[PDB]
Amino acid sequence: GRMHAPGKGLSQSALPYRRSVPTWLKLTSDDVKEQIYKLAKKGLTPSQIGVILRDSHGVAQVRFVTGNKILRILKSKGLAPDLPEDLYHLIKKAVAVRKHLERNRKDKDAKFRLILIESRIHRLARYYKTKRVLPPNWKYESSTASALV
Amino acid sequence: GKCRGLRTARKLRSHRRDQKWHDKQYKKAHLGTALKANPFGGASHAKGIVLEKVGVEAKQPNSAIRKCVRVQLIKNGKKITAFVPNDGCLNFIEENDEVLVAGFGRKGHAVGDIPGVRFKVVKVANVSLLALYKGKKERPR
Amino acid sequence: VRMNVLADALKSINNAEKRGKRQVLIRPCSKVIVRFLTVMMKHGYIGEFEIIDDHRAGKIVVNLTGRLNKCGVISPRFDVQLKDLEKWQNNLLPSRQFGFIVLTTSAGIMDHEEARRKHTGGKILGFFF
RNA sequence: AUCCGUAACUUCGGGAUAAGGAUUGGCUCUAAGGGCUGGCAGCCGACUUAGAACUGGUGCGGACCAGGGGAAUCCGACUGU
RNA sequence: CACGGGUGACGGGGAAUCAGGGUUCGAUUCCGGAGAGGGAGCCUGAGAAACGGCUACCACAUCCAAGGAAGGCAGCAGGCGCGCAAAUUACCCACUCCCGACCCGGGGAGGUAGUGACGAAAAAUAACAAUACAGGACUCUUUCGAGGCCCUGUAAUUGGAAUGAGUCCACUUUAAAUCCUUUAACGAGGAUCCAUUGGAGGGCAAGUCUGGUGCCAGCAGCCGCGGUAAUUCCAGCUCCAAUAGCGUAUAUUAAAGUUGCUGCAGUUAAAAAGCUCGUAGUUGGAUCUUGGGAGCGGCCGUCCCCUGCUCGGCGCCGGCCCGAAGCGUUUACUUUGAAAAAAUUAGAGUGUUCAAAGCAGGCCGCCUGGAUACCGCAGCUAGGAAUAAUGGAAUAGGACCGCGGUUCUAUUUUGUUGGUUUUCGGAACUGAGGCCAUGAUUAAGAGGGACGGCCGGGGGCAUUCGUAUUGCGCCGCUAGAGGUGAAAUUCUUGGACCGGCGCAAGACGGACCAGAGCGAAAGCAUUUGCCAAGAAUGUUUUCAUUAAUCAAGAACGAAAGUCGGAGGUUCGAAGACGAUCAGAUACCGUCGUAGUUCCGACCAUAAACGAUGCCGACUGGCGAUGCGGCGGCGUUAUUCCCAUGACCCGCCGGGCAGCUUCCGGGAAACCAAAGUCUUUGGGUUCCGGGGGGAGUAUGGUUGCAAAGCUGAAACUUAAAGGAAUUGA
RNA sequence: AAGACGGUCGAACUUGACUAUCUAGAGGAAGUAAAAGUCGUAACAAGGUUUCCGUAGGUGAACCUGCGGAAGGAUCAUUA
RNA sequence: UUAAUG
Ligand SMILES: [Mg+2]
Ligand SMILES: [Mg+2]
Ligand SMILES: [Mg+2]
Ligand SMILES: [Mg+2]
Ligand SMILES: [Mg+2]
Ligand SMILES: [Mg+2]
Ligand SMILES: [Mg+2]
Ligand SMILES: [Mg+2]
Ligand SMILES: [Mg+2]
Ligand SMILES: [Mg+2]
Ligand SMILES: [Mg+2]
Ligand SMILES: [Mg+2]
Ligand SMILES: [Mg+2]
Ligand SMILES: [Mg+2]
Ligand SMILES: [Mg+2]
Ligand SMILES: [Mg+2]
Ligand SMILES: [Mg+2]
Ligand SMILES: [Mg+2]
Ligand SMILES: [Mg+2]
Ligand SMILES: [Mg+2]
Ligand SMILES: [Mg+2]
Ligand SMILES: [Mg+2]
Ligand SMILES: [Mg+2]
Ligand SMILES: [Mg+2]
Ligand SMILES: [Mg+2]
Ligand SMILES: [Mg+2]
Ligand SMILES: [Mg+2]
Ligand SMILES: [Mg+2]
Ligand SMILES: [Mg+2]
Ligand SMILES: [Mg+2]
Ligand SMILES: [Mg+2]
Ligand SMILES: [Mg+2]
Ligand SMILES: [Mg+2]
Ligand SMILES: [Mg+2]
Ligand SMILES: [Mg+2]
Ligand SMILES: [Mg+2]
Ligand SMILES: [Mg+2]
Ligand SMILES: [Mg+2]
Ligand SMILES: [Mg+2]
Ligand SMILES: [Mg+2]
Ligand SMILES: [Mg+2]
Ligand SMILES: [Mg+2]
Ligand SMILES: [Mg+2]
Ligand SMILES: [Mg+2]
Ligand SMILES: [Mg+2]
Ligand SMILES: [Mg+2]
Ligand SMILES: [Mg+2]
Ligand SMILES: [Mg+2]
Repeated sequence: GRMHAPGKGLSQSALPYRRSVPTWLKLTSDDVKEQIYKLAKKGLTPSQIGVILRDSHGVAQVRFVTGNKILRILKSKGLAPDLPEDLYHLIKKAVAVRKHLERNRKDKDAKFRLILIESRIHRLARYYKTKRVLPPNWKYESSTASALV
Repeated sequence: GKCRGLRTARKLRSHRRDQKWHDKQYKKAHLGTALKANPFGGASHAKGIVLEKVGVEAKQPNSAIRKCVRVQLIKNGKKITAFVPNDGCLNFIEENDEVLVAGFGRKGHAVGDIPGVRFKVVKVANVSLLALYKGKKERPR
Repeated sequence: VRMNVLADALKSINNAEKRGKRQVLIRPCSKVIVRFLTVMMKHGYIGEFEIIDDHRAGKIVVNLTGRLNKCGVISPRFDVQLKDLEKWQNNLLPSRQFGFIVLTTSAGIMDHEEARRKHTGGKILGFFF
């Protein structure tokens, strides 16, 4: 079951049993890390970094080839953002829906969806407060949320 | 139970404590409204002064004239249509006499053919109506 | 969501015993489930099982006989002393001749008879007979 | 004037200084509320507020200034003419 | 769940009902607290805010010469009142102790008697023999009948044999008595020395007996009985239940699986908030220690070992063994031990003649007992680490084995007196190293997010189209047109209705339209454009438990209704008229206001329904449909082929569904969930406890109002209701 | 020793406020229980206008009507 | 079309 939806969808990735690196992949772990450094220096979310790596370079799992995962490597070098990417996209979606309501106040369905997005933002906000990657004095304020894209 | 957690004791106890008040016997026993409405006031017997004798018509199919007494209590002053149990025992009860009044066994409820009578008469002027019916004792005159 | 994995697996094998399957696939593999299956094995209600170990929550395939009448579960994990275990086996087992109530102890997961042998109470797992 | 406290009703804004109480004099103190110069030091200027003691034949907003109040009914909303 | 309120609440050990769980009570002899009519204050004294101590005020009350004095029985007896409700104005310090100057005195504490059917234990009201009879195991007899080695009962038939209950001398008992036990003498055949309390239709054991009454009296806790043949009233006889006890009234427990932790239900009997978010509360995926060795018995069972770092002797040749002390994440959980007042409960022993009881007692001075178990919850302690929490090291301010400097310093030491600086050790700060296998479990058919192609009467804004309507203008011909079961109210030579061409504004979005789709629900259907969102699928993406249900709170919420503006074509509450009817203030027809249409604010109510809360797992198939993805003979379009649309056959995820049967359930109708329920426990909210009164009163809160939320009691009733069968 | 000023504890009296229980009351408006009462027939069969829910108006009265739902309806169905 | 009551 979904969180804020009655759907019961079963569609996600099925990682294989074998954690070993394949024979054809001659790309070393340092070369994979330098490609991750180049993509993060160009400016790209780690999800899209992993997508571009499994499309173009033919490396499916960074965790299987290298030692660490992608946002962990960005944290180890210093390319990670201030707040995580799922919270970032939820804040961006909330700003978009709030601008939509400001243009059209009558949209009660988008108002309900805005309340749902706010609830998911506050759930991830208290979760990252408990995990201590965000400061405890951080607070989602919709008047100041728009400047963060 | 519905909530089967390991530490739901206050939830189960508060839910049962709320739902006991919807029982008929529990609420009648634990509120003072029924005890205030009871003319005995949590008593099994009560003495009272006869003031008049009433012929009460009966209910549906059974059709008769029951014999009751307008008893005014001493401990409260309330008025009770007390019932004269046995045959021919209304003549033993005279006006302005102290009679003992008890229940009828349905715990404050009208019983059978008689509408609106909950209580009955046991003794008449410190002489029991059972002995007056059997013929053992005599009315003191 | 999935709260009690052990209760889900035992209700699955109970439905499999009621329908009459020779073997059933229960989907998660927990240590409590594996020790429960070995406790049923040492008394002989079920056959010899196996687990399928991926690097995830593994699976379990249990060969089933027809000796298992009902496999039950007691949720949550109530504490059971040696004084109260007689009342537990009175009101949960069908007889004092057969039937077993397994409960986890300090020595390990073991049934009520071995709990009486080793003199150790503990939290209840379920029942099987 | 200061300290309490303030009801029915209501258009929740009011009623309301509602209603009902206590104190108020003089004298002698204490505490708090600040500037200029070189968490400290020096030099100065202001009226208030709070508290205590003593005392006068219980007298003290001692003259003057200065709302009687409460519960209801009818009419007009009101301010105004 | 503070604070406030109520208690017909002193608290506890404990009492009753009890399967296991609980529920109710506890003023009451033991422990602790409070008080002496209501408060307040004090002397004395170690100890009092004491009241059989004082000092004031209030209530009550005594004497008086009118100035004044004196009181505190919720102590023992007793009196009044209050009551449904409760004892003698007795004897004694002899038992138990208490106090005093104490072996001596005092004790209404206490002991013993008087009342006592609160209650508990034991327990008389007869038994035997002989006659008549009525029968049963034998013998005999076809049955009828008969003999008694064996019987069993009945009958105001007879007979002695035995005893109390009472009477009563005498001991004994006791401070003196009373009662019990003992004991002479009396004392029993209708052993009149007479056992009652309720009932006899069913529940519930026990007369279709007799007489009277005739829906009257009355019986009846429930159903019911009595209306002139009463198995139910009133009397007699008989029988039944208990037996010195029984009935009645009230509180309470089991019954009640009708409060449901064990262990109730929520489609139709009473029931799931209209739906969604959501904090407390509750529940939370998998994963970190396997095994090996020695000894015994017949591959199995069982016991032992697999922690680390100051003080002394089986002691031995700086090292080894053993014992003692101290520190080694924290709990929840389990076991033992201590500390847990007695009285009570279970229970050892013991012939109070038995028993309830008591702690006694038994042997020819002695022998002995007066145990033990339990004592919830919390606190202490020592074993265990399976289960549930809890952390380590991730800007490496991390452990480990060592080093070099700065400051301070217990002091051993220079034969004994003093300073300074070092060797050597302890505390703090600080620099260069060596090493960890150096350190981050997996990515849940959990969830969140990114991305790809979709998909959809989902939502909002703007635009556009379609007809029909009603009204107007013009033209043509007309006496009818509307409307009804039938007529009329209505229009109509002032041209109604109809046909044709235009104009008008407001609606509505047919047929396509389906047991099809989307949306949390309410709901959503002309075309195009813009904006934000969403399910499912695809994924060898990312985060790594971030999750589920949710008091308080919050968003949306049909239609109707309310407040403002706009517009009002049709329909149409109210209202008017014509029909029908005995009557219509209704159904029918003609008009017709609010409303129905748009925008901005309220209202938060529906048969808001699937009368079925949400998430998760499992147990049968069949043909489909919708979306997305994948595979495979072949037709049809682009046309000139690859590759994409339309078809055909399959596979998978869930989305609304349907059909089928002994899964299984339910009272059945029926349901693949309403199943996995007495073989009862996956997690979490709301809600029901017979029917009315009543969703009513009152209190609070919201709203402009209508009304919305919460929400009783008194009183009344023995039924109300659900499913299914057969008649009508 | 008596007595006096002051302080403290503070009984008690009066006034005012709050809160709890009981109760009088003209008149109004409900429920329950009889009945050999009056008027109509709302509902149960398509109860003769199918029934019921929500929301408004009106009428002696059950009730009637408007708008939106539901079948607990008399339809599980109506054809290219 | 009308058709209410016991
Ligand atoms: Mg949720
Ligand atoms: Mg006023
Ligand atoms: Mg007036
Ligand atoms: Mg004026
Ligand atoms: Mg009290
Ligand atoms: Mg009390
Ligand atoms: Mg007590
Ligand atoms: Mg005292
Ligand atoms: Mg007294
Ligand atoms: Mg005193
Ligand atoms: Mg006294
Ligand atoms: Mg005393
Ligand atoms: Mg008595
Ligand atoms: Mg003595
Ligand atoms: Mg003496
Ligand atoms: Mg005494
Ligand atoms: Mg006798
Ligand atoms: Mg009789
Ligand atoms: Mg009977
Ligand atoms: Mg019988
Ligand atoms: Mg009878
Ligand atoms: Mg009970
Ligand atoms: Mg029971
Ligand atoms: Mg029930
Ligand atoms: Mg219902
Ligand atoms: Mg619902
Ligand atoms: Mg776990
Ligand atoms: Mg004890
Ligand atoms: Mg159309
Ligand atoms: Mg709520
Ligand atoms: Mg509306
Ligand atoms: Mg409207
Ligand atoms: Mg309007
Ligand atoms: Mg019309
Ligand atoms: Mg008319
Ligand atoms: Mg009409
Ligand atoms: Mg509702
Ligand atoms: Mg409902
Ligand atoms: Mg159950
Ligand atoms: Mg009820
Ligand atoms: Mg009856
Ligand atoms: Mg119903
Ligand atoms: Mg019809
Ligand atoms: Mg009718
Ligand atoms: Mg009709
Ligand atoms: Mg009808
Ligand atoms: Mg109907
Ligand atoms: Mg009308």
